[PDB]
Amino acid sequence: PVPSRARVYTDVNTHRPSEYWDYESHVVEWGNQDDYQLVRKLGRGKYSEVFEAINITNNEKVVVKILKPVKKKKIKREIKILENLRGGPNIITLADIVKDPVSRTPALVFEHVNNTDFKQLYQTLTDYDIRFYMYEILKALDYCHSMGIMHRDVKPHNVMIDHEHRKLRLIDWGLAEFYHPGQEYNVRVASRYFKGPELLVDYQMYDYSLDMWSLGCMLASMIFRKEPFFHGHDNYDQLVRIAKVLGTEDLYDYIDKYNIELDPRFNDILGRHSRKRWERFVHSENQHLVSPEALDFLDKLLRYDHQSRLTAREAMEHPYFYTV
Amino acid sequence: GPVPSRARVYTDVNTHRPSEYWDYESHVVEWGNQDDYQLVRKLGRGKYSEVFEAINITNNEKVVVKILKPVKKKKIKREIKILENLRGGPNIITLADIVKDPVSRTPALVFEHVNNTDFKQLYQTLTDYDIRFYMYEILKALDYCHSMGIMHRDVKPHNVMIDHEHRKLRLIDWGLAEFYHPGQEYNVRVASRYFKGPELLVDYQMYDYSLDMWSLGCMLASMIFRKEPFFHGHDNYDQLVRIAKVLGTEDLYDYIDKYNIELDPRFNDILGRHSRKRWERFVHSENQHLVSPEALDFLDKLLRYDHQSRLTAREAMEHPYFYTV
Ligand SMILES: O=P(O)(O)O[C@H]1[C@H](OP(=O)(O)O)[C@@H](OP(=O)(O)O)[C@H](OP(=O)(O)O)[C@@H](OP(=O)(O)O)[C@H]1OP(=O)(O)O
Ligand SMILES: Nc1ncnc2c1ncn2[C@@H]1O[C@H](COP(=O)(O)OP(=O)(O)O)[C@@H](O)[C@H]1O
Ligand SMILES: Nc1ncnc2c1ncn2[C@@H]1O[C@H](COP(=O)(O)OP(=O)(O)O)[C@@H](O)[C@H]1O
Ligand SMILES: CCc1ccccc1-c1ccc(CN)cc1Cl
Ligand SMILES: CCc1ccccc1-c1ccc(CN)cc1Cl
Ligand SMILES: CCc1ccccc1-c1ccc(CN)cc1Cl
Ligand SMILES: [Mg+2]
Ligand SMILES: [Mg+2]
Ligand SMILES: [Mg+2]
Ligand SMILES: [Mg+2]
Ligand SMILES: [Mg+2]
Repeated sequence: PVPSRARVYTDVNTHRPSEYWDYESHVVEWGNQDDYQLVRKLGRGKYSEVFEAINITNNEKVVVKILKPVKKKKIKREIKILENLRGGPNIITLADIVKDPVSRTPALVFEHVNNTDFKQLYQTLTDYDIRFYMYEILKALDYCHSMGIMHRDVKPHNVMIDHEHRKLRLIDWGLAEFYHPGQEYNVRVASRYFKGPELLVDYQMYDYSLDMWSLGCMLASMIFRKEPFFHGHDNYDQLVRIAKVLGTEDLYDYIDKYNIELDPRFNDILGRHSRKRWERFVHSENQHLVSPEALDFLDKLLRYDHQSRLTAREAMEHPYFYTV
Repeated sequence: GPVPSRARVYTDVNTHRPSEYWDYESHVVEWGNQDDYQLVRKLGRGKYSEVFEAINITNNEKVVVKILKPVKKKKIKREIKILENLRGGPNIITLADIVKDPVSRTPALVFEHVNNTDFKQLYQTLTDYDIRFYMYEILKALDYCHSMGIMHRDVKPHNVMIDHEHRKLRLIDWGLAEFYHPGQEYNVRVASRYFKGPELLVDYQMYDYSLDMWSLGCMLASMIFRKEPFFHGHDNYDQLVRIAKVLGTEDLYDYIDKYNIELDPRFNDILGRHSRKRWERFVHSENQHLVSPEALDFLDKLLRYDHQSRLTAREAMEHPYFYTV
């Protein structure tokens, strides 16, 4: 395959000392759990059990993410990344790192966000509200990309939003990685519906632009009221769902440009598809959330060619956000 | 008999935890593979061990192998359990592995390597700021082990590794450390002579975490006054007389009366009568750059006969001596 590198913040980690990005060598100092009293279960994801808790030393409400048995390397990476980004705009704040004394179980302690329900937001959000939130996510992405980090798991479940206080926080940094120009990354990241074409065709030299694809999938689902937008039933099918909208001509153009070897499992399922106009997804139930600016912005994020997508900074300058 | 005492902080942490946490006799130790380690050179040799620098040949990383001398199996299990409980704590040495010699069956503890700066070479280069910085790093380790229900009981410069170039500090040698259980009577034959608190020297067995705060005070006094050790006893009885020559005998009798302590008759002819000395009397031209009103006030609050009257590690961290760190 042909090499590629990010168009923005390409060398931010190259110019920083090993202490910044070498998470394997990072020294983690675990706090005592006793400061925290667990209140109730909040969530339960792929590699954790999340609890609402009270820090009994200051009466402050927190969230305790009890980590499931995984590679110690992965826990160190999530901790190092959270420490590097701590205080960044709309980045969840890691407050403490604790281990259960008796069971020796790692747990991350975060600021509590009173998260408004996904299906609840889906119905009440206005055209201005969507623009405002997208802009808040873009602030978090431009910041972590500027700090030489790719989230690699951008999706609605990893975006906490307190509507009453208009607060948004990008969470779940467990799949996040440091960007190094020319590095070949694992493509088994992100959640199926939000996976970039680069991941599905097994192109390993990807960058921050992967996050911009995932963000495009989120915007399309909100404006069109179709969740998820690209509804694959497996990883191979996921690319077919993408091809049914963007077309197969631009898909072959993409794989030819990067000299990508397409897996033979795509032989009988990909077919031939024309590019669809974004205007075809507009209906009576969603027309109040769609506009020429929204469609133009969406078209600029949902591109096969990861180099052709808007960067988080270019996205912030788009006419879609002039009202925010 | 003697009046009972208990720690003012973290009193009941072990009482509220299951036996698995503090019952080290029942702890199941799993021995690793010795062949992963190749010994490089001798680093140290204490009362209980021969310590070697080693290479972990599976990852080319430097480690330290502490080969343990013939001692009670109970003591080895205790050190292993405490180290496992404290693993990952701030400035606590990390136990990386536990191994056995396949032939002699000698146990050995494998630790993270610290590139320890020579104490004599450190003694002259350290500034007032460096002393405050390293004292704060030791306090982080002590507040942590005390919060985990453990007393270190051997706090001294030789058990504090400092890699000065990286400003890295590790509290090591947990071989004498014990679990704190309120009301328990402990062996007073712990710590090294110069760092032994008055409770140990008057044979008051119901001591706690505050013993570590006295030892820390001895270390601070030796650094800011450039006098090592600060209390230079020639034996355990004389060690108390050295303390009494500084803190005075009036406060010593006040301490033993408060706890109804029976003073051993061997103190009859050696203790004498001594006035309390002002801390300002130990200030000289060679050490005045390391001394300040805040340093003397902090020192005065750690070096108290009454173990309950001493600052806890957490109160020490809030002291005006640490505002610049
Ligand atoms: O090193 P120095 O500054 O000279 O002082 C010390 C100190 O004496 P002072 O406190 O009276 O200055 C020690 O005496 P004590 O503290 O025990 O009373 C003495 O220790 P010894 O009693 O073991 O001699 C030690 O000697 P050394 O450094 O050899 O241990 C001696 O130093 P001098 O050797 O110069 O007297
Ligand atoms: N800071 C937080 N505030 C409120 N709820 C949270 C917070 N962090 C996580 N949660 C909840 O816990 C769930 C799982 O957390 P997450 O970090 O995504 O773990 P996982 O890696 O297992 O997906 C989230 O989807 C959310 O509902
Ligand atoms: N992690 C370490 N890194 C570097 N040197 C060490 C380390 N642990 C011990 N040493 C050296 O070995 C000596 C003896 O170690 P220690 O644990 O204190 O054993 P003992 O109980 O016999 O005193 C120390 O005083 C120090 O010089
Ligand atoms: C549906 C994607 C989206 C696009 C634009 C604005 C908000 C969102 C959004 C909706 C719900 C949730 C639920 N935690 C999270 C988010 Cl980020
Ligand atoms: C004779 C030294 C020793 C004492 C106790 C436990 C283990 C060891 C030990 C033996 C052999 C080797 C070589 N790979 C390495 C080690 Cl560390
Ligand atoms: C002399 C005690 C002290 C007080 C304040 C700061 C540093 C120290 C100190 C000096 C040397 C050594 C040797 N490993 C260790 C330590 Cl901890
Ligand atoms: Mg998640
Ligand atoms: Mg999270
Ligand atoms: Mg020692
Ligand atoms: Mg040790
Ligand atoms: Mg020992």
